[PDB]
Amino acid sequence: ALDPLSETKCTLKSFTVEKGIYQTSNFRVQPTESIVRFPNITNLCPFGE
Amino acid sequence: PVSMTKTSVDCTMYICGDSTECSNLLLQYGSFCTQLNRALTGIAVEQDK
Ligand SMILES: *[C@@H]1O[C@H](CO)[C@@H](O)[C@H](O)[C@H]1NC(C)=O
Repeated sequence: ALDPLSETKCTLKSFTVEKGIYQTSNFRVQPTESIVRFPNITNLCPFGE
Repeated sequence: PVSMTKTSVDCTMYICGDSTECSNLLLQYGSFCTQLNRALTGIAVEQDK
């Protein structure tokens, strides 16, 4: 996890990296906050009764 | 015809899209997904060739 070159070395399981372009990991935006949306609360049951 | 479309697919996001428990369960299967990605990347390099 030190640097991209180290990620490349770990993925190839090698200490020597021959010239080229290597796909090492996957970028992914993590979700920041959670959203919950439901219909308007209506017909509150008459526990008042 | 000369070339295909260079399509690559990520297992972890395909099989277990943004799921911790599913990703942990998928770890037990070994390098199935590393070799899937390897096959697809080989195909794409072949398309450029
Ligand atoms: C009964 O009425 C009072 C005052 O209006 C209210 O505070 C209370 O919550 C009511 N009881 C129920 C079960 O809603």
